Amino acid sequence: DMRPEIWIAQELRRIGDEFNAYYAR
Amino acid sequence: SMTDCEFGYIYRLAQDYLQCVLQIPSKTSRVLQNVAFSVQKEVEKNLKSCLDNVNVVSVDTARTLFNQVMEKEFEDGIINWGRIVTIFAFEGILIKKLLRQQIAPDVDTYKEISYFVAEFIMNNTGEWIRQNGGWENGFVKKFE
Repeated sequence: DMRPEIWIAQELRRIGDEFNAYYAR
Repeated sequence: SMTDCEFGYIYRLAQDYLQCVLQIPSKTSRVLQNVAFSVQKEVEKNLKSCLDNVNVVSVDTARTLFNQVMEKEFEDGIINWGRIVTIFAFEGILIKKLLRQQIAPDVDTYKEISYFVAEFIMNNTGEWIRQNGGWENGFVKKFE
């Protein structure tokens, strides 16, 4: 069946890491 | 303890964010709201297919799903401030799905979502936050 935990976690991890690179100081 | 005061600080951030999401009328908090909102907007569009098929019927089922998502997001052992923003973005998503489908609406008990969010952030990321400048010197200076 659908594993929404995985589908959502994956997107949050991706965007979290992008945003981590886009802001600095 | 110091963890009590740290817990309350994070709980206030999570409460503020939820009040911002629902438009129910501090610096760190305003900065967090601005970045988490744009995280949340992106996430909601990237995940429409998933999320349209997710039922958030109670605070309990919101909690179960929050805990499962948090476990999968952080299982690679990486904490950073960007990922911390996503915890807030995700609670914003849970609060919308909850009251969209909640049959007897109750806004006060959304204290409860903020509480389990603060519990996660504190118990799993709290020591990282301290080793990485705190909210006031780590987070604010980065995202402001």
